[PDB]
Amino acid sequence: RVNVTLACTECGDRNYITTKNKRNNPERIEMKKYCPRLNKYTLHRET
Amino acid sequence: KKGVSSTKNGRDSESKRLGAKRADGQFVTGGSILYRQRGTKIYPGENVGRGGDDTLFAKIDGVVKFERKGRDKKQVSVYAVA
Amino acid sequence: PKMKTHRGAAKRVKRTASGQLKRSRAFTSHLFANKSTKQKRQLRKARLVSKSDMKRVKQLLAYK
RNA sequence: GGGAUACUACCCUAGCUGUGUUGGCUUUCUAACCCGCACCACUUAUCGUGGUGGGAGACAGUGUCAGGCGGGCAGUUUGACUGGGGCGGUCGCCUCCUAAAAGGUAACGGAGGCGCUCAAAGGUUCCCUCAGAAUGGUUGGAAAUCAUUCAUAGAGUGUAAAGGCAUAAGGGAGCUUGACUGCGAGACCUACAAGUCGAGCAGGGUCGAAAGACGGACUUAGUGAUCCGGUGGUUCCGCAUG
RNA sequence: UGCUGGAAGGUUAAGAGGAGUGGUUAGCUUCUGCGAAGCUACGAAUCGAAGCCCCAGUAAACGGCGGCCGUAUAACGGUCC
RNA sequence: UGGGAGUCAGAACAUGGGUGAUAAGGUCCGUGUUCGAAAGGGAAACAGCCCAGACCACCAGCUAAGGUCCCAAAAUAUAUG
RNA sequence: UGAGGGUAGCGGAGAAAUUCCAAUCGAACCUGGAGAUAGCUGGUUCUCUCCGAAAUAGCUUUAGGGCUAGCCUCAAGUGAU
RNA sequence: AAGCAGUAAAUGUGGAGCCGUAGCGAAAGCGAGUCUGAAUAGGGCGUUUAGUAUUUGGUCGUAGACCCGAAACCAGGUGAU
RNA sequence: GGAUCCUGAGUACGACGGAGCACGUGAAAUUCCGUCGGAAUCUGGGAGGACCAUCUCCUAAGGCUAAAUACUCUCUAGUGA
RNA sequence: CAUAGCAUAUCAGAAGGCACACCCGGAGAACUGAAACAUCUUAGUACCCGGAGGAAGAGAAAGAAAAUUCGAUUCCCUUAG
Repeated sequence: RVNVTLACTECGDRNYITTKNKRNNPERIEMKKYCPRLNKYTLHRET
Repeated sequence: KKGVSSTKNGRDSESKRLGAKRADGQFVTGGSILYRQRGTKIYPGENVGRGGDDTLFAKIDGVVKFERKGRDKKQVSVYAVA
Repeated sequence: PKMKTHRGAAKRVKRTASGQLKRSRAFTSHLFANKSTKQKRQLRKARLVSKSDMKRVKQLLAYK
């Protein structure tokens, strides 16, 4: 349970933010969403 | 003074200027509010949306019409002849 | 003698066409993780001073 | 076996030598330097002066620099509220009652919560639908579990009460990642700071047969400017140009 | 606690030791690291004085000379420290 | 829309209410009124009550609340009890 | 007890008491900074006319202070709102 | 404007400078557009004439700035008749 | 012409500490101060507000310098909404 | 012996005060404001010292510009709160 900062591959900035739970979700979560650099919903992962 | 003992039930909120904002007959905007509420005392009907806080907004511009909904319930209509 | 200016306030607002004063918002420059997106972009604007504070501060800006 | 003698810092277990010039350990010298250290004198001025001898001696002392001690000293601070002050107690948000059928509304007035949580308790699609009561029975403490009818949502609904809810917003299955970017006319509240709800717009995707529906949880609380500092990217300036 | 004393076991400067390096470049390769000998600027391996941790002592020093159940260590049994 | 201000200690009445002791010319809110900033008449005197708002004369008149044996202007007025 | 002297204010002196240091002292007196400061009190100079409040939210190291708003006033504008 | 002829005036002289006549944008820049941007859009800000010089009056500001009034702090001095 | 020669030393410069320069030993690069250190000498050296390359300028560490400016104890003569 | 010291023998160069108004130095606070206060400001003020001249000081290019440099210095206005 921390301020979670996902790093995109090549969107180039430290943008997206969410909640996690270390007990529920200790590992690195990844999923789809709009990186506006490309006009598409693309994958990003925790880093 | 001398020993004035203490208490605790001295805590409350800052109220939220709730309820209606417009009335049966008057004409409106598109982003206009008509009712700040909690829950659903009245259900939106025509050309109305229920936002996050159960806040009702008329989709469009027009007059308002509160009315019953079912046998025992309430709704809202908005009509744009104007 | 010559009137001075509020230098620190020089750095916080811009003068408009007519006479108004175009300000930066606040509640920024730090953590927004505790905030929404609508709430994040709507602060990515600039507003105008109100006439009331203007009344309070008019003598400060002689030189804009 | 316990490290481990190819090589390589290299060695306690070593011995040893003095090497261009030099510093540590320590003694002796002494001029340096000191001596409120005795004698000779300008001055018949024990000042001073110097010579004398003696001492100590490169020591300290002194300058700078750096440290730690320093109510010995100095300058300040030492919150407010309050049926006087004080002690006590409290100081920021959320929900109800007072609050007088719009909203609003005080009291050292009355009652409760908060300083989060859920990648599933989120999103979508498709199913289901209450406890409870009796009804009663291997259990039976009564009732666990199971069984039939009524049950008003009382059940249950992540977190206080409130409204609300079976359109289920309740509960299950599968999929999931819209807990997306850039905007929004407009409207609410409000002294300001602020805070709140937004059609829809392009955009692009998840799910769904599609229709469509998703800009976080049924709502309402889950901290706090600004400066400063930090990190990274940077339609940018950055000193005559680079 | 203060005051001493002490094993001084360790941590401590100002200091020594130098293994090594930006902003701009005439400099090795001319898509580019021996940092070179050059302005705006620098390091470790180690030790490091008072002292701070450790131990004895210290009440005509400061200080305490108590408490609980039997009971206004005011007597005593249990006692705690 | 702009210019220039003052106010932040309010008080009593009725009235809804809380607190207090169904105490207080108490105390906190609210809804109205008056004073504050409003003289005059009535309430014997009587900042908040009842009537009513003064531009200045006048030896003119009508009325309100109040009142009509003397002080003190108006009825020992009726008729009833 | 005298005549002469010696001690100076962050200081002196003191058989100690805030005691004395030129009729005064929890640190004298003269000057100067200095028209120190004062959200505190008091005071504040001739006339007539017209309008005419407030004693309330809110935030305050704030509460008998202050800043916006509220309710005033003046003049520009619009103009049935 | 300074400065100059003049006289302790004027008037003349004197154009270094200042305001406006286009704005948007942090800025590079662009221009009746500009910023965000992705478009121009959408929106903000614009746009779509009139101002400038002197002076009067009112306010505000800096200088003690309506007036008097402290306790006290500091510097240098006087004093032990 | 200028080859060579001359061209201001514990000076320049650096570290530490401090003042100042609108700008807080920090950039103080500029400029003063101490304690430590501590240079080149044209073929050199310095500056160019972090900074430097290139470019511009200059050539330090030796000295003297009217003018326009300031005040009035005065003096003279005069002036005074 | 030397010159110092001492001696004479010349000369007066000295102090002193002072317009400390202005100027240059040396040293060098508080009250204040910040609504408290320490950084900061009051201010390099005030006061003392010393020089003190009729003015003083500064002053001729290691400069400022990317200049084409008023060309040393000083002074006035703007740049500009």
